[PDB]
Amino acid sequence: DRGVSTFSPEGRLFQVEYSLEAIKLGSTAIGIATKEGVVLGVEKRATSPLLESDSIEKIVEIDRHIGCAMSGLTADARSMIEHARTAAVTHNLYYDEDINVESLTQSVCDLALRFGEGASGEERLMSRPFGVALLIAGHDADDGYQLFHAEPSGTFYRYNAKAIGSGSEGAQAELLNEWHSSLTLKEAELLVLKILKQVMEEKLDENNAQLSCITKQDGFKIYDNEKTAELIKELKEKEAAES
Amino acid sequence: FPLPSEDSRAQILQIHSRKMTTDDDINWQELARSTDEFNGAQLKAVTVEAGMIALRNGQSSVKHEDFVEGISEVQARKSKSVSFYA
Amino acid sequence: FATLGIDPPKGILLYGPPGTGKTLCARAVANRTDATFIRVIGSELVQKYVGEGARMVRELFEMARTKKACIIFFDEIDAVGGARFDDGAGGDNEVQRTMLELITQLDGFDPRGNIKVMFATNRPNTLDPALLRPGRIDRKVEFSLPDLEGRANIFRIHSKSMSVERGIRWELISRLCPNSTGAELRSVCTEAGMFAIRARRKVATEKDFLKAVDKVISGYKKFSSTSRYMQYN
Amino acid sequence: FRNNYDGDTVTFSPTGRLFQVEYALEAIKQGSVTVGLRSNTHAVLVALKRNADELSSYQKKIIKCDEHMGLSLAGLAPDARVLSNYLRQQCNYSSLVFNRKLAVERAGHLLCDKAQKNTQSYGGRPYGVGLLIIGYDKSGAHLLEFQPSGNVTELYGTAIGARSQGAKTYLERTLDTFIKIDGNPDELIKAGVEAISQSLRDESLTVDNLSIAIVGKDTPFTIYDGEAVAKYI
Amino acid sequence: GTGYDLSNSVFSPDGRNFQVEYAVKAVENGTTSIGIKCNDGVVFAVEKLITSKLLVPQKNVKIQVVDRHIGCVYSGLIPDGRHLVNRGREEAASFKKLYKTPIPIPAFADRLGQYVQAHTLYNSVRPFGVSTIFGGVDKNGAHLYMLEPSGSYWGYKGAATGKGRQSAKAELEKLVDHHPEGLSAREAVKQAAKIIYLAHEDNKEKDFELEISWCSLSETNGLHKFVKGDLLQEAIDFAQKEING
Amino acid sequence: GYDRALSIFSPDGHIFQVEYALEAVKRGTCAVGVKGKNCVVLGCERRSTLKLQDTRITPSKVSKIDSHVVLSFSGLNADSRILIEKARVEAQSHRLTLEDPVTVEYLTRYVAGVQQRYTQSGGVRPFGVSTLIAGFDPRDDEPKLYQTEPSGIYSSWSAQTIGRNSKTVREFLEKNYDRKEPPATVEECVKLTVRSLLEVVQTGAKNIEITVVKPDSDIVALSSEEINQYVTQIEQEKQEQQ
Amino acid sequence: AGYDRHITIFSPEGRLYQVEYAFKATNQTNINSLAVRGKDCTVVISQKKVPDKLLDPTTVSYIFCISRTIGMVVNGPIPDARNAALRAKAEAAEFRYKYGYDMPCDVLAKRMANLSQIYTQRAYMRPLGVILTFVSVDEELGPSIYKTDPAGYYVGYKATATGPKQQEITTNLENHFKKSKIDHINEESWEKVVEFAITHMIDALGTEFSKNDLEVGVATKDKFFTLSAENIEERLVAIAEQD
Amino acid sequence: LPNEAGRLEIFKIHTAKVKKTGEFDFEAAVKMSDGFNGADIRNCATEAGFFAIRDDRDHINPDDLMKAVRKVAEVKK
Repeated sequence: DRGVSTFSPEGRLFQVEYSLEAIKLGSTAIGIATKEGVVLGVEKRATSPLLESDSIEKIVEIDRHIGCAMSGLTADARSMIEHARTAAVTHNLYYDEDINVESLTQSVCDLALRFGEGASGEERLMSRPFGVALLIAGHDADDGYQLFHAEPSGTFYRYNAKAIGSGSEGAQAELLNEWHSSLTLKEAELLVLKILKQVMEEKLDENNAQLSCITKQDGFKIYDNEKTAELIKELKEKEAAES
Repeated sequence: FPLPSEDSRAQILQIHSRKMTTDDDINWQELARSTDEFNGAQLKAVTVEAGMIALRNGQSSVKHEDFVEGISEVQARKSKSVSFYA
Repeated sequence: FATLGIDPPKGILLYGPPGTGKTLCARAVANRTDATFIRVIGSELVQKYVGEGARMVRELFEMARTKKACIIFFDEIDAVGGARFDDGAGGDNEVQRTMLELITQLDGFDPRGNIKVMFATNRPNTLDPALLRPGRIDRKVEFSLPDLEGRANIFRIHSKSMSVERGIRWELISRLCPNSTGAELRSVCTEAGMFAIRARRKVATEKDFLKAVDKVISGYKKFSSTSRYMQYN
Repeated sequence: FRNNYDGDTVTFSPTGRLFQVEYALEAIKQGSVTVGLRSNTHAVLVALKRNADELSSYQKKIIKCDEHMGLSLAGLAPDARVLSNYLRQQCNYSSLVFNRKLAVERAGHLLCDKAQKNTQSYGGRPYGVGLLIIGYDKSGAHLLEFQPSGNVTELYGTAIGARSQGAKTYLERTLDTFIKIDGNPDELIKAGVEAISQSLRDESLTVDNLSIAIVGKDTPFTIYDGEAVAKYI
Repeated sequence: GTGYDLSNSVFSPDGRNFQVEYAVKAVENGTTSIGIKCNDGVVFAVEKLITSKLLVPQKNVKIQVVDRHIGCVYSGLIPDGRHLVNRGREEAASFKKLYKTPIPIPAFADRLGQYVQAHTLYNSVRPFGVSTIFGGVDKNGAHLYMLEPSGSYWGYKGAATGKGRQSAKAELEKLVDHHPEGLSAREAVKQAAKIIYLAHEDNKEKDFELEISWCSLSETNGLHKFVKGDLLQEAIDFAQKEING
Repeated sequence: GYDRALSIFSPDGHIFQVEYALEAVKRGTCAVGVKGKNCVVLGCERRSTLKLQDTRITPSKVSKIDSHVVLSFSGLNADSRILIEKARVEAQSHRLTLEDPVTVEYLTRYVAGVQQRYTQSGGVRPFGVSTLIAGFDPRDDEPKLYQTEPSGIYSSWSAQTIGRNSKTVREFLEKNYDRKEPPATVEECVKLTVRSLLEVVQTGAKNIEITVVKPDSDIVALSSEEINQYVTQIEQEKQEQQ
Repeated sequence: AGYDRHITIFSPEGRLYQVEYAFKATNQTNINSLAVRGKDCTVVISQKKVPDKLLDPTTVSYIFCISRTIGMVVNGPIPDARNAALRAKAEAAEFRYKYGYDMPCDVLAKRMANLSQIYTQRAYMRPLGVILTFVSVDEELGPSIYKTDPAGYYVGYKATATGPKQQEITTNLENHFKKSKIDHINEESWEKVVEFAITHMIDALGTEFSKNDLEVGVATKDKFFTLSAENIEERLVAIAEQD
Repeated sequence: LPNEAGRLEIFKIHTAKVKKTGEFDFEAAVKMSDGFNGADIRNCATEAGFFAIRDDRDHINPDDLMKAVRKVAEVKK
């Protein structure tokens, strides 16, 4: 085509504005940070009936007291393993404590978005800014639970309840009235699975999705297939008792 | 034809506004500062599309905001988009 | 128009992929106008003799002021306009003079009531940057890939005359289909109609639509589509 | 064929400018609307920043430098998390090495040629980020309006953003009154509140989305948020 | 396309590529800034167009004086004009490092022309689109050299730019017949405001502001001064004394 | 050297580099594999018809990382061997540091980690290499199968295969072959593998090669005589009409 | 594709389009000159145009002093003229640093031509189409003139000129060199040799000039100088007394 | 584009047409000519005479004539 330095008629890059199309091609995930814990989850779906969901990780862990997720291509998800996970350990290497979620996100965004045509000192060799939507959540030692997100455009915003993926248009619309300040951990476990039911194209299964949580004491803990199936049975019993 | 300046674009808009009915709330030096490198061909489309914004609102005459809405009309690619602003 | 002092738009530009529901909308609105419809293209417009593509068409422009209630859609402007650097390799001068002849009818005088101007092309700015200047185009038609829920009526329009099994869910069908156009959605139902030919389905089911998106868009479509061919120019 | 005079950084337009700067000038209106001025002894920066959702909050463009200086950038900030942080490093670099107050001249002089190196040296895009920087020294407060074209100047006050020209022109008559009144920073901040009401013709004044910065002689630099702006709403 | 607009590394039939020709229109669209070369020294002139009352006079100065002994002024684009200032003042500091002497005007001119000619050789390097006017006082005498955006520079007893470049120099030749060597340069300061006033007829839009930064062979003897106080309003009133209306 | 990037991000997500990197496997030979209890079997074929060479003198898909880990795939030839030598040095890098053999999980990440810099960073173009990675873990007899995409996407599989018309061949193992009930005897994995190899290459069994990965550093390569033993059993009950 | 208007590739005519435009117009400056060789000295004369009253005649020169014994003749664009001049002066000092003798004509003319020939290899960097003529007086061989062409052509020249009238003066000099059968001018008294070269210059022009309208210089034995305003005017007046 | 000797006979006819003051120097204007021809010589007093129309006088100063000489060199090509 032409030089990457070409902007939009509004003065923005093309790869930044077009980075939202690669997110819809990924998996739909909705994070929620309640008063008790922070609800994390994704959607594995299926690429085949012989697909194994045990060895695939769509939800990673940067540090014990925090968590992370991904929606998009899995290539950029490992770029923060050498950056976000390194910066979290670098903080413990210097200040030896839990990094603030508010400061960590902006610190990651410095290591997250770097690109361009070329530069001697900094590495601009990266072409596409992001191919994945990364979620950033955890607990702050001062404020509290904070749910942030790494956007494919590179910016960052404070999200009380965040929805990403292809179904983020219809899920976030109803999410306004669903999220409340009184929403607890147990009440938010059946709420996410109920929203993902209208999202997921197939029957809810332990291998078609993965959920986890962020605890201020035990830390990031994944939900095992035996435990995930329990939340599935609780959803079928809850939906039948609504009417 | 040189690039019309602030006071230059004002005198051009005064020609097409003779048949226009306004509320006398318009400042000529105010609208020209928001415009940059807009010739009389592009300045004429501002006064024409100004009343079209008030067409859906049922206004009897254009106002100072309707002339700003003329810039909101899509000519130079002034329309909206997604991401950074919403 | 006389009280406010504003005039309706005359010239208008159509840019986008080749008839994905852009051009379909252009011919649909013209039917509700209930006026004279005349189609003139730009490809045959070249010919040879000087004036065959300008003076002969000027007679149509002169008759437009005589006979009222006439609507003409200018077609194939890529064979008329376009930007030049060395000022042509020869033979395209009359092609460029026809572009300038269209300006003459809009130059001195012309009523906008009974005369309308509409172009068609695949990219907006490929014309002469002096041609695209306003006053022969009052408004531009921005045609791109719309949102998801907006196109939900397209699935309804094709299913109004189509027999579908009761209880089908269109929410999960639209999730398989990314951003697309109106004609690309009919191709999903077109192959879905072929699913009832070979496999011999009574009506259109949900499995036929869920598979067609992966069969058409993912499976059949593959390459050969317009993606990066429109930026500005 | 606008790809020649636009997509290329080193090319020159027939008017003598770069079309990449024209798109950067439009990015100011596409971003948040900010209002700032200089009263000398006191200085007020009122920046309204919209969010993407009712349950979402904006991100802070204003970056704290030192007690006697501050900066508020408008439009967008693609590279500002680097440049302004690198500039913030130069804020303390001048204090810890040269022991400088970092006035508005050299602070905008290095950034003037810095964005030009992207056009001069191939292999990089222009920054195209508007910067409004204010600082205090023995000569008083000074305002720096930094355009993507490398504008180095000093204004009593300016407002850039979407439909922010109303607050820019309307305050020129009372501009001499605002600068001559010192010692009452509350009324100086309220002067910028009226500029926000003139800049919003659609929605009303927000609470959490409003950001107000202040700097002065005895009063250091700080950002008002939450209950701090409750008296200014 | 033609290749001259996109690439400056090719050869034009007229010797000047179309890309270099675009730099001339950028300079003529700026603010008119003239120069004075006489027997008593070298006097510059600069004007700042006021777009609105928000602008503060006596702040922005386009005249960049290297040390006290060499003045310089540019036009057109601000960044391209100030890019040479950092390089011109760096070579002057490197000159006093090696030779421990002040740099003469002719030695200062070759450093400017080398940067323009080198940027036109590389296709990846964007050339300078601004014109440079520089002068001062050296161990020899008064010298004034203007660097064109193409890189060509030679001896000039007068300088002009912006609107009416060759029209503003017409008043300079009228002083040649009156004063063969220029004689007193103090009256030329008042003549500078009149030459700039000649361009104010067609270019009048809003209020104007004039600034003068000069250097002398006699009074300063290599030092640097500035026009302020009574000398500031005396030259302005002289330009309006001829034509009051 | 080259300061720019050899790849361009797509407006809709359709990337020229991702396009023809997958079809490089579609142009090349198929790589068939299936997991098991105590072992894993990896089959393959050859595009060349006339064979003047021997299987031992010319290696094709045969490569080794750990002692008990045999890694066989077809995405390409030259660009494929580059990632193998880097993996062997990386496999030694764990012996120079961790002193223990690396699990198959990271061996897939390292191959995709080099492909990560190709799709992200510029100055170098990505490959069309898609690796099917197998082998065991230290003191573990359970095999693993990971399908590595040139874009850096990997997932766990069982009967998955890549190559010419491999999506249709895999559908034969989606029903008769049960992932929940894997076979026990080593030869049982070969019976289902040979039947899947006749749907692409058909005749010309000289091109058919079978590599069985066994623990305790053992590799068994079946010959053409043992393959024909299962070919006769295919036409026994299939041709009979019940 | 195939056009040299940006990149440089071999044309189907066997001649580069860049080499064409370099050779086509060197006269865009619209100036003429001449170079001749005496017995023990060298005389060069260049036309000079001053289209302003504010121009300093001492500043404008097409003849720059390289070494003590070496002059130079340059015709072409002014900014690109000093590019080869500043390099040749820097390379002239390199001869003494490496050797400590005076720059001979066979070196300086070869170094600038080889540097210009490298530009044929480099497609990114622009060559120079400026006429380069290095004139001096050698101690052993006497006067020598080597004209460096932008394509790398340099050879011995008994006489040379510039502009479209170069071939007109060549015709008059060829008849005088054919009968005498000598390449240089065997006549002594270079003061009268300057007037001898002006006579051939007037035949091409047909008009007179002033002291500052003609750039004239004389390369003598172990010395090279530039005629001042009084030295030039003395010869233009004295030539009228003879013929 | 010859020297003064070529354009000298043109300047005589060019002078006899314009009625102005008896003090003029056209020798300096010869050097000022760049890319000018017999038609461009007529442009000199043509544009210079336009400045004296509103001045209610037909006299053309030598410096006012040279101002139009430079003006033709800007519009060349």
